[PDB]
Amino acid sequence: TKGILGRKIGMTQVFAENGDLIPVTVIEAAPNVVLQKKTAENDGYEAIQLGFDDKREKLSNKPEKGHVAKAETAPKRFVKELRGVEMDAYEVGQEVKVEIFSAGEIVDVTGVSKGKGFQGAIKRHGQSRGPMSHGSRYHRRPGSMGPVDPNRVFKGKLLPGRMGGEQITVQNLEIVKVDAERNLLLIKGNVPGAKKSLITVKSAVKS
Amino acid sequence: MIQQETRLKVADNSGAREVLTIKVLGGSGRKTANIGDVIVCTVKQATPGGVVKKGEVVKAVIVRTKSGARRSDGSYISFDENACVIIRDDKSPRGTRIFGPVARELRENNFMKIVSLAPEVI
Amino acid sequence: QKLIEDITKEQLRTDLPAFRPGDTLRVHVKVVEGNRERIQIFEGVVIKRRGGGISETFTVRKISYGVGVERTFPVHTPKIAKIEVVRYGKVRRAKLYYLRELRGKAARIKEIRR
Amino acid sequence: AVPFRRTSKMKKRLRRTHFKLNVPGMTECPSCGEMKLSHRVCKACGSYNGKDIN
Amino acid sequence: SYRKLGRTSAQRKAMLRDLTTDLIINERIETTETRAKELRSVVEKMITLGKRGDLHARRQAAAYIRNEVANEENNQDALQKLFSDIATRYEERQGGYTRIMKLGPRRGDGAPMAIIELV
RNA sequence: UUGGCACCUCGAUGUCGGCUCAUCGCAUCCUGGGGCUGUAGUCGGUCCCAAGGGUUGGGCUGUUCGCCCAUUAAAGCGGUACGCGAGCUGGGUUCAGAACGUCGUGAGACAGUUCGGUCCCUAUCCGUCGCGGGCGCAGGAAAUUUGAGAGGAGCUGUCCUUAGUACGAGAGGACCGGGAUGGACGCACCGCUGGUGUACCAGUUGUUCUGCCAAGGGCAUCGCUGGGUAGCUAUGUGCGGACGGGAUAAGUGCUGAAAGCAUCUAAGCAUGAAGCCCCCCUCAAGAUGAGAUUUCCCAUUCCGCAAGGAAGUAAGAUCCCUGAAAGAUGAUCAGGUUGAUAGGUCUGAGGUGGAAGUGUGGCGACACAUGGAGCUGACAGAUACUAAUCGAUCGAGGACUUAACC
Ligand SMILES: [Mg+2]
Ligand SMILES: [Mg+2]
Ligand SMILES: [Mg+2]
Ligand SMILES: [Mg+2]
Ligand SMILES: [Mg+2]
Ligand SMILES: [Mg+2]
Ligand SMILES: [Mg+2]
Ligand SMILES: [Mg+2]
Ligand SMILES: [Mg+2]
Ligand SMILES: [Mg+2]
Ligand SMILES: [Mg+2]
Ligand SMILES: [Mg+2]
Ligand SMILES: [Mg+2]
Ligand SMILES: [Mg+2]
Ligand SMILES: [Mg+2]
Ligand SMILES: [Mg+2]
Ligand SMILES: [Mg+2]
Ligand SMILES: [Mg+2]
Ligand SMILES: [Mg+2]
Ligand SMILES: [Mg+2]
Ligand SMILES: [Zn+2]
Repeated sequence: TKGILGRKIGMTQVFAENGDLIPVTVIEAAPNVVLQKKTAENDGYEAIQLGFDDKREKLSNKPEKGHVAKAETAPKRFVKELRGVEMDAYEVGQEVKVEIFSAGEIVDVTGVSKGKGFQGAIKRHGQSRGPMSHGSRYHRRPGSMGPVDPNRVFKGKLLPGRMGGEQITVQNLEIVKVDAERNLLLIKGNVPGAKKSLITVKSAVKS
Repeated sequence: MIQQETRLKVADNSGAREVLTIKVLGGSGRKTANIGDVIVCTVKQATPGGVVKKGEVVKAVIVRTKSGARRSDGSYISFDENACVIIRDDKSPRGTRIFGPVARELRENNFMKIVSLAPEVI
Repeated sequence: QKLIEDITKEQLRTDLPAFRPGDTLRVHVKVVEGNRERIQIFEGVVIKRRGGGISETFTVRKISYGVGVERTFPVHTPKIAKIEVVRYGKVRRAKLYYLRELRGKAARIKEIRR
Repeated sequence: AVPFRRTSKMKKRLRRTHFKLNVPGMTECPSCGEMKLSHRVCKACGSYNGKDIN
Repeated sequence: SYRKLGRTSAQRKAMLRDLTTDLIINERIETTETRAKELRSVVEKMITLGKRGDLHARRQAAAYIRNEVANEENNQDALQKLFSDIATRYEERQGGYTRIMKLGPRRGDGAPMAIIELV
């Protein structure tokens, strides 16, 4: 497979030459750099680390600087791992650039959703409300709690709590256009995550 | 956004004037039906003549809706009244005339006869 | 923002005469029945011109056989041949929503050229 | 609802391990020599960030 | 966004207008922390209006500032003081006309107080 | 289910229907795989395996029941105090009022009918959903990870071809295999259509203030009406349940004796389902069995016979301060003067819709020009003008025993 890391920018439209409006997300990136090649004996598996979006030095400590020194580059900000991939197209210090995705491709997108804080049941799980009339005194509440016999509550009753803010994967999106100048990617549809956040793009696995 | 209990006014010389929606054909839930669909409906007001009598159960297609369809090229279209045309159990209409324009998502479907009988298609 | 700005503006269209809401104009749309490309002529009153950038749309409204019809487009679509302009009109709002009612009923509700 | 059983001393004392205060953030106004608190005006010296503030 | 200060919209606006005129008059007032933190972003806009200095901006400011007497022996009104004196003083400084200094907490309710003043 | 007994509860275990939320069994309603048929085909009938998922909107009655209308692939049967009232409702049910029918001489009565009729509780403990602090894991730290194990998801229609072919006098009309396109359900998101948008823009009534005109402020639900940025949103948009592998159930078998034959089996070898275990998505080393990899810091000073203890520090982190992609509070994330973290200023985006002043025309209300003007909360960029000052605290010196190599 193959994948890169990037940043979310925003959404807009483009016109296919057929003359069809298409919602488009704009994910930019910079040349990612391999940092470490996890072999099959030192580590019980096979993968590569990817760095991205270097930071100014005053924010980097000595351990991280030493870690990066093997690749001879500036200390990056995000460092992720990419597992299923051939391990001879890559050597530490190599650059990975956006041009590895032709148009009309099919890829997978992985991010982290945007938070919503403490949330009730009606919104967190999409339940129903009681009638708001006819003498009722019940609406926006999590319903009953179970039968009497167990003398307890089964593990699995859904209740209010902190909502959103976790990893999410969307599948089978199509690359629309690629710009090697601004280092951009244009994707049909829309991906999770708030603006100015990390975004992972990998080749489709369901294939 | 026609749904159960919505009232519509027919757009043909069948004899009925307005009609009431009973059920939306399709899957099991089918909360609603937009333009270019078929419903089952009962007549509420009819002209003294006409081939249809007041208080029956008939099938009809949807030709115009206030909320309107959305085409693939980003364009939209809308009307300002909900209309329908009675169906003779198959895409053939029952009346002979058609009043007011009809949408264009009918030709994409198999309603050739209607879209031919229309004064103008949009 | 500037990135979105230019990478979109590449596709912009630079032949449309300026026009404010509240003025009739003809539109030449390319409808295709799979074989040829008729050119439907649809003219009416500009009810609303909304949004900016490549997303800017507008709305035209007209009456035909008693019933009124609305129709919107994105201003930069290639589905449009050209846009004439029939008559300017003087108005005060920027959203002529009130026209949705005062159409028939002998209500001569029109505009006046500037 | 109602307390079904009284609470022992053990539980009462265990619950209160997190009910305490925090020593404030103190510093030294290097104009008078007393203990102001950070990012605030030394009400003793009446001075802050070198100069004075009437 | 912007704070609400636990008051109805109208009450909030009124309190803000009053604090503004009072600061223009005294040039150093003293109040709670968040209140001043909110107030500065209005005082600066008023000072900008004054720096522009024409009939239009003057009427705009008058539609916001109260009618108090700044220096009574001269019978100068707060608005005139603002325009003439302040505009003449902060003639060239590009924004950032105020400053905030934090005191300890109050006694009756432990609220943290602070001092706001013109630069 | 209708019953029988009277073992617990009368110093209180509150009924029937409906709402919200579900979960389990399988004697299966649909979808999956089969045997037989009085199965030509398309429909079927009956029996075997199978509980993964799915299983509706109204009319009439307080109603469960029941009948009816219209759809669907299907409109399953049961348990969980005839599930669930410290979660809701109170329609019927059984208090006090009144009336009718019948019985009683009478007060009254009826499991006859009808109208009206007070529903209390701030969550101590276990339990369920979320979020923190301490310590551990034989030195002290920063990152990236494997995955024992746990959860999620699992539905299905119509149409076109193969083909009017097989089959059938005819009527009618396929399996298998391809390809489009829906229903319901779920996840994410605000570019589009719309909603909201109480410190945005405009119009307008009454009254009262800024001495007066002109221009403005206050109050009247935000005074009312027309629009609307950012955020948050669905009815809006995008995508998903695909393709498969291994072992099986019912079934179908191959070879083959016991028993010269026969035989699916005893020894041997296969095939075989929406089930089972993987493939997909998420959590996950407090997995005390406390894992792995990469990088940084070093092995000070005092005491202490000794054992060990104490103090300054390294790498690093926190207190405090500016905040929001975060948020009930902690927490997380971006920054702290070699800096754009926030505010202001300048320039824009969008929103509203032609400011004031002056001039011209009109007797006047008003119109026109100066001029897409004026104004502008949250959005973009640049800009150190103001504020993140000075400081303080925490934080290693690496136990023994074996075997390798030395
Ligand atoms: Mg409901
Ligand atoms: Mg138990
Ligand atoms: Mg103590
Ligand atoms: Mg008010
Ligand atoms: Mg008791
Ligand atoms: Mg069974
Ligand atoms: Mg019950
Ligand atoms: Mg029982
Ligand atoms: Mg209960
Ligand atoms: Mg009585
Ligand atoms: Mg009588
Ligand atoms: Mg008698
Ligand atoms: Mg009653
Ligand atoms: Mg409660
Ligand atoms: Mg408690
Ligand atoms: Mg937007
Ligand atoms: Mg006046
Ligand atoms: Mg008053
Ligand atoms: Mg409004
Ligand atoms: Mg921001
Ligand atoms: Zn001091």
